[PDB]
Amino acid sequence: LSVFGDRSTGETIRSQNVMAAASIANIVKSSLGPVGLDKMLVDDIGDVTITNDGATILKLLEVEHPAAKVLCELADLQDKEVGDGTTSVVIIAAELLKNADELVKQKIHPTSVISGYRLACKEAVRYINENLIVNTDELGRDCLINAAKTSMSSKIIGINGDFFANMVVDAVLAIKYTDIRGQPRYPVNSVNILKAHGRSQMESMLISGYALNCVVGSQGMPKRIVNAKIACLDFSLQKTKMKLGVQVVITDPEKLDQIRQRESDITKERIQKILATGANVILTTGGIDDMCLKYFVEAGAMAVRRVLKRDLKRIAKASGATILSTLANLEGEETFEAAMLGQAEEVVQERICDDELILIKNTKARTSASIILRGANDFMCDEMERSLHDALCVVKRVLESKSVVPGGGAVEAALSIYLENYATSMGSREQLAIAEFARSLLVIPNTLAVNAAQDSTDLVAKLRAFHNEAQVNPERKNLKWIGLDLSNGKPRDNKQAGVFEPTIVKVKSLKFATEAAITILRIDDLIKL
Amino acid sequence: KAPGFAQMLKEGAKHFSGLEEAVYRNIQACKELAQTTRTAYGPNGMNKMVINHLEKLFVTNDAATILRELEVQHPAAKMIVMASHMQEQEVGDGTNFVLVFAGALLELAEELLRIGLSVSEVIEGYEIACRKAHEILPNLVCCSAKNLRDIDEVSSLLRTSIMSKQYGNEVFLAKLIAQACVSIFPDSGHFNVDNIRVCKILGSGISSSSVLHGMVFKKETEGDVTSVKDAKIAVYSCPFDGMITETKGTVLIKTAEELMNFSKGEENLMDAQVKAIADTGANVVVTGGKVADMALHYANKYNIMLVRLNSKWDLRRLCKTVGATALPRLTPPVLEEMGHCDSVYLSEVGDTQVVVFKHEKEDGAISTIVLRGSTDNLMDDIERAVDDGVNTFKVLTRDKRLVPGGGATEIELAKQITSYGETCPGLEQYAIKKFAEAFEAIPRALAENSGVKANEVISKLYAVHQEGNKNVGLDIEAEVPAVKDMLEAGILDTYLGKYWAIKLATNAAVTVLRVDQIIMAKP
Amino acid sequence: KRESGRKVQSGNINAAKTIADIIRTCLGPKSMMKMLLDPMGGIVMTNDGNAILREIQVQHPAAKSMIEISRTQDEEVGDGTTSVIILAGEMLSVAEHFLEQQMHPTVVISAYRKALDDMISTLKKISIPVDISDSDMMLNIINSSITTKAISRWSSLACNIALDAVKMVQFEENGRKEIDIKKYARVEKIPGGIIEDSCVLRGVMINKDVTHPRMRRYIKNPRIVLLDSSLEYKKGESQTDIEITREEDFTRILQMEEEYIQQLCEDIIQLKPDVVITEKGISDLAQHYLMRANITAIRRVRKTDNNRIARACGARIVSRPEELREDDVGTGAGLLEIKKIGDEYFTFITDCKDPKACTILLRGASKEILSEVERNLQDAMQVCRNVLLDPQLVPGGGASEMAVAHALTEKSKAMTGVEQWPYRAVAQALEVIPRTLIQNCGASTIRLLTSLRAKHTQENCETWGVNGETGTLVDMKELGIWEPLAVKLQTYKTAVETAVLLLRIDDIVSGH
Repeated sequence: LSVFGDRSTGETIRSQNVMAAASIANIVKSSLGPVGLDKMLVDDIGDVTITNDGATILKLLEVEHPAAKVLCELADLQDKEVGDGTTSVVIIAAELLKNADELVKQKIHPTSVISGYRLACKEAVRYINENLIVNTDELGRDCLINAAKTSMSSKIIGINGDFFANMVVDAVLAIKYTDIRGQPRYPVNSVNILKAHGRSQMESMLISGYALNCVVGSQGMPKRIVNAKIACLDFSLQKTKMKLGVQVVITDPEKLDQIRQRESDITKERIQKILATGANVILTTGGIDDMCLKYFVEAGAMAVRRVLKRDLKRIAKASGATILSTLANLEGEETFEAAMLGQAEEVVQERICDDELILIKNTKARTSASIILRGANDFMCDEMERSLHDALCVVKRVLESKSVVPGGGAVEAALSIYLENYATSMGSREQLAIAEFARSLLVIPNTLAVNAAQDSTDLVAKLRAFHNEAQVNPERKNLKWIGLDLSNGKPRDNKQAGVFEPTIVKVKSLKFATEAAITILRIDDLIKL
Repeated sequence: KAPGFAQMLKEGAKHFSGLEEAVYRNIQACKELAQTTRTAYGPNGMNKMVINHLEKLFVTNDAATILRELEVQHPAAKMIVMASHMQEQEVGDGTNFVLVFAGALLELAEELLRIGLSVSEVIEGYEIACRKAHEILPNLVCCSAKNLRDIDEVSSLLRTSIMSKQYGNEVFLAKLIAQACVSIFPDSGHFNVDNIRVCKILGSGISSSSVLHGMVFKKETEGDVTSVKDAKIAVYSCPFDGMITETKGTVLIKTAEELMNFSKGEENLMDAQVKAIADTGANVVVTGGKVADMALHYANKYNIMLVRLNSKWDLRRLCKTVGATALPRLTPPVLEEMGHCDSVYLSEVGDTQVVVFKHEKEDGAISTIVLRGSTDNLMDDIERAVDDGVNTFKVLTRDKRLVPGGGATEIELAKQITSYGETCPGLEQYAIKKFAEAFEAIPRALAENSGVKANEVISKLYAVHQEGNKNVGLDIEAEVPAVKDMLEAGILDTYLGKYWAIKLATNAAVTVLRVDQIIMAKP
Repeated sequence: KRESGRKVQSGNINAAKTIADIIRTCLGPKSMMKMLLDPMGGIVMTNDGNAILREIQVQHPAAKSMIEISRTQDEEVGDGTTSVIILAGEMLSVAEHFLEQQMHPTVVISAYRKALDDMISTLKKISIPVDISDSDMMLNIINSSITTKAISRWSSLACNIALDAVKMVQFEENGRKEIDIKKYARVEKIPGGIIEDSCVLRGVMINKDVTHPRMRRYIKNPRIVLLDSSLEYKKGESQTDIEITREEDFTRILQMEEEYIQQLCEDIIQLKPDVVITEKGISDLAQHYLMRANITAIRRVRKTDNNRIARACGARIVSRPEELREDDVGTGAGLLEIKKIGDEYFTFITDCKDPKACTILLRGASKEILSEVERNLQDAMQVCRNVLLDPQLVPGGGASEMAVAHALTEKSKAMTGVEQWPYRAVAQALEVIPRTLIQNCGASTIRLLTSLRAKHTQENCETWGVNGETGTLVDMKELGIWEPLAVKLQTYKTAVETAVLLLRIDDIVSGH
């Protein structure tokens, strides 16, 4: 046939798409898990982006091949839907194609393979749902401490993980709020982590409220407030100006005198209007005039100047104060009574090393707290802030999700035995496909073992043995839900170790990976133009 | 066109320049010799599909058979092979110790020469460490043979030598060879492997073997005589067939009756020939080739025991024990060159009749192990285990000193030598430390052949030795890379086997290091 | 196209090792030279490790990482950069345990990161404090750079310049004791004079030229003014140019141009100043008022350059000139001088105060000798920065390397596991530093390096290093080769962190 392009058919087209998807998987295979190896990304210009995150690699990975682009489009579906598990998807889909391509050489049609993989994903989601654990073990049990402890042990904080783990679990539960029909989620903006030179790391205290790195200035004001009213004004009480880009042109010398005298005078109404509202715990963003600070001394208000915008943003969300940018309501001037006033119970400025941090207590509805990392030097306080911030999201992801599942290859190892037994029940040119779907899942624990510098053949075999014994009989002597510990190089029960993942990840990753291999297996020809 | 080859003026031989490291090349020839036998080391040694010079297929793991069939042409490798041949003298084991250890000394020497250390200083360190090893090896002697001539004792210590030649069947072979060795140890100061012979017979399996006294021969007695106590044994190499006259002896026959007359004259002559055997007071006769039909009945006429030995080595085996030498003529009545024996009889063992030369009148210090196997290649490989097993106890007739095996001594001897090099100042410490790391190659060989990460074995073997737990070796197991005590398991090596192996291996390595250029010649 | 598998790590090792083999002999006072064939057939015979790699073309990305990490070292520390690449190349050159033993990089990286914490601890043990109050000790310390240079004739001059200069910038009251040589110690050259005339100006020197003669030539009490806005007619929000064709409209747009520039200048001169310093430019009409006021015209002064002025004379920054209050006056300033010193104007606003900043005056006889004095003084300022930030020195001449290596080798005896082998290999990699110092002098490397390790075993490890000039062994207490601690710790971390980086690479991938 004569055409204005090129065509290529046969079984080799399946193999070419198989080796392509297999190549893309090997680019993100060794970088699987938390001990994944970094990889270079040589751009067209010459920059080199070094990273180990599989999602960041696939976003920047540029392989001009159709089958590879299907997995790149597949990555966006998993990132938007869930935001995790993209690396396991490309690896699972690559092994299903390499195994299916072998079946096609045994005269197994792809339609029979596509049918087997669809039924295997259905039964796998059933076995997963039947072997979950709901979001529980919060208080009175230990479905957390071991989770956060294992996450922070990488840094120097791991000397005493129990002491710091309790500060995470107690605060992670403190930031709970339903807010939609019994949803409860947890905020990404989390407990503020300050620090101090408290002579040792053990001196770090857990506070039941927000901590701010500011001071009232003049000592005439009180440091122990109980008034519930909390003011929040972004308009500065100092010398106001038109704009940094607009200088008020002034010519006459006498006009400059009354501008100085009036501006000093107008604040006497602004300060009387602010003091009349009764707010004692006052916070100002754009600074406060020196004479205005003296007015809070006689009134006894706990005013603070030059408060950070973002730290103040969380205080308005805490006490519920309406953030006001200007006093003038387009014709006059007012403080907007009962608008910028919050609701609290007590505010006391405690004594902390080198910076007197103010503590707010029992706001209206904040769902936040503060921790002061009292340590030896900045190197430890800067490292513990990163460890706690990582471990904070480890427990947050578990309690936010409604159901979880044992990770570390426990799902892939359990399904390897169930689906292999389910294959013997169906038959009809689908027993081999469901069996290869079972064997393909073992790449995840086999890949995680290689990255952990251990014998993958032995650990993968040890997982399937503890999981197979669970199927033979339900006796308690047979271990159950055994995962894979990467550090010690030995299987471990993830329920005690706290290695949990969301259920939607293992469910969507098996579904999306199955749909991808189906999309490529149906390709038996290529037409170029 | 210049510049041509540098330092090439002797018959155009391949002279490696200063950049090409002529010394590094002779070492590579010795490293390749180790890899050919590094895998066959230990009980889990890998077999070698050896193709004999007669285009015969043999699967074996014995080192001496590998090198004997592998034509080693490199002279630098011949020196280490000559040490293996010298290892066979004064001991019948530790051959691969010479190949693996010497290969590690030379392989590790390259790391020193590459730094810049002189070859003459490397030799002084190995000679110092070899002298130091001989002082530490007596301190590692754990047990010693009681010399009670107990089969329970001899078989227990013999298990270590039998393994790594024929693994799995170390129980039967240890009992049989113990029964053969114990029966000669009463002959104080005369034990030798030449007495304990081996006779392979096609049979069911190795379990069907046993031990019998005297020089046993698999070929049953062809004659009809069951037993005969005659001392005079007449051995002839020429077979019983149609005679030929050494002179002219022209035989002309025309008619058919003359054919029958000459045929009768030959039978009457052969009847006189066998008559002469009995006339010389000898009721026993041996034959190399075929045996005639009429001469067979003549052997039964005078009750002369007919014997058939087709193998040449079987004939020479008798020539040096009884004295009966083979003559070129067919039945010459030469009574002077006949043999002497106390008893000759037939015996059926394992459903097979075998000729026996037992010493009933005499004290007797000779035995034979009758092996049974369904394959000739299998019995030959089991025969090699008998030599390495019997020779292990020929050494125990000397000073009885056993040391732990399984790489246990190699780590302790390395640990003791490494400490001597750390405290010894100067340049000799570099070669002394590498002499200790050469010992680590032997546990690394056992671990690699068992499917275990070798670095994990060395890490564990050094930890238990750091705590003072000597006599700890590699636990041979596929799914267990841990270690165990060699004393409790009963694994023990010979002292003289390690002494002469460390000595000959160092001399072979030093002899190769002393050489720096191979040059051709002509007479 | 791309690389994958064991070929990557072994390839990154050969690239990093190859870059280190270039500058192996560029270490020490007896450093060897290198010949760089230019594309035009020219040659440069430099012996600087930074300059060599800067001019060499590299294809492997691993080499670009080694070179780019060395440039980051030069910005922080102008010394010891050659030791980073050599150690990083030697730590990576041990490929026996990496691939031939089939160990995973995580096993190696865990050992390299364990040794780094031990190397850091050992260096602090063999350290020694310094009495920074006594400048005599800092002279012997700073002589490590002045040695083998043309400025040896005025060696003490370079120390007093760099020593006192960094002490002014050092604001210890903030706790961390930060120093900024780039900003608060701006250096400017002055033609004329000789090397002896080089000194430090206790102020801020602006290289602005004199546009008109009607300017203050000499003042005893300057009065400096500061403002960011430009002295020109107020334009619109956009950059639209004013196009006019009617003559009657010219006088209107012209009068607006003159009055606004006139009124703004009238407020600047109300305080009776001596010099108007503006961040932006100053037009011609605006300068007509400055020359009429008999004050100096200055422009194009950056933010930090103006911040130092307000600390020196006591001026105050203002957005526009109209809001100039009486506070913006440089009372207490030493003097204002715009003298043409060496065919070039220089603005001196020196005073008797130390406003956390200074300016170095590089006098000289020619531009060739000025540049020689310039680059030689910057390193002396950095050595003063490294000592004043952490007054602890460690024994040089390869002593700190051999001293640390003995600690790991003795500590590895209690290291049960497979990590002991690479842990000891890092110790043997530190020996390369005296290996190159001995190779350059010509003495036998094996004979001295062997005896050198024996001295650290028996005698104290704080001494008994190597003499690069003579080649024999010598105590660092007898020879002032003492180097700072912050340079060695950062040199040790950057070598391990760099080697850990390239070992973590297993796939060189292309894509954007």
